[PDB]
Amino acid sequence: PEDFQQHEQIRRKTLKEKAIPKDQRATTPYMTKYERARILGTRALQISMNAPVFVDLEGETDPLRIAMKELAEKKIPLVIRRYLPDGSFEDWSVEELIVD
Amino acid sequence: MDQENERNISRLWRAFRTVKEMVKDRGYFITQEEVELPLEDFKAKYCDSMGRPQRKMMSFQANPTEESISKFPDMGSLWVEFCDEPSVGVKTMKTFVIHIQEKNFQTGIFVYQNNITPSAMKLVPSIPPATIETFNEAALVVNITHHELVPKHIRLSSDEKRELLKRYRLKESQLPRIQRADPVALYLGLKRGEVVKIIRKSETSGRYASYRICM
Amino acid sequence: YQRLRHMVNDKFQVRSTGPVNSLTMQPVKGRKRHGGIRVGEMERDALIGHGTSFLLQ
Repeated sequence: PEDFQQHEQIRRKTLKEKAIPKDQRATTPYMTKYERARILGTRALQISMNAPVFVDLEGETDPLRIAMKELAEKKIPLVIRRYLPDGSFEDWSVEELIVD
Repeated sequence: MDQENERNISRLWRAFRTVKEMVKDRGYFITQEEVELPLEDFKAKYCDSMGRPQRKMMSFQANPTEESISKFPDMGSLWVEFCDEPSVGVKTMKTFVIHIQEKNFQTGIFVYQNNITPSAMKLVPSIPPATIETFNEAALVVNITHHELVPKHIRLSSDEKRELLKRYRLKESQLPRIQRADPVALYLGLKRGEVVKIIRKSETSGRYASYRICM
Repeated sequence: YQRLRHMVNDKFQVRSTGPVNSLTMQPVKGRKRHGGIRVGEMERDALIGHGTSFLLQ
């Protein structure tokens, strides 16, 4: 009980130390080809597990095409945790990232 | 009439050129006039009437430039020594080691002729914080940093290194390496930990800045 | 014209979920045995190449 509180404090301290604040973030404002691929795949996976959809799927049966529609209207509720070689990260939302 | 002497006068002058270029490249006050000294001016100032060069006369003192102290404040005076004896002994080397310590010199370049005694070579890292660097005059005939394939290597300050390790979130060793005994590393007189900035011409991007850590 | 004796589609196979070896628990070798198609080191390299980590997975 006492040894866990210290372990949790260290875990959350290291997390905060690695997190790059919204202002200090310096990566590409563009969503990488890889980011788009995973977002569309993961959101499709969520859609197939009866997750609340934020778009009107006009006769759409493919979850990926639904995930594609949600991306077009920037309604995908996901965040990209961009890691750097030291372990530090930049949290970028799907909404704010520029898509070609 | 000159059998082989004429060739040796030019080879020694060319080695003296490279040493002056090296001393200037490190950040010591050496004028462009002294570097661009012709063979005829060398013969009149450093060679006798008989036509023989006196290497003990070639030795000189170098002080850091105003620009070098504002980047490296712990950079001290430098002493260059051209040994007139073809084979450097344990007794001749001992006199040079004491010469640095007494005059409060921070760095000492020793240009030897043919070879150095294995016993004398042990006296080189025997007097810290003062550093001793040995160079063969035959290897100094041509400057390696003047070669088209050797880019501009610039030694970075403890602050410049600190900044580079921050921008890329790097650890000293996590960087590309340059050996402590690498020809250019020996030229600039690199110590372990010192980061060198390499401006290399690419046939894709043109001028490109890369870096290497001396270990 | 001459008709060559070979029937080129002799190695024609399809596997969804067939038998596996006890040690590796991986699809067993053998077209007629409902065996698996090997994804070798070069195909592994190609899937790393596209940066397509879920296809490799």
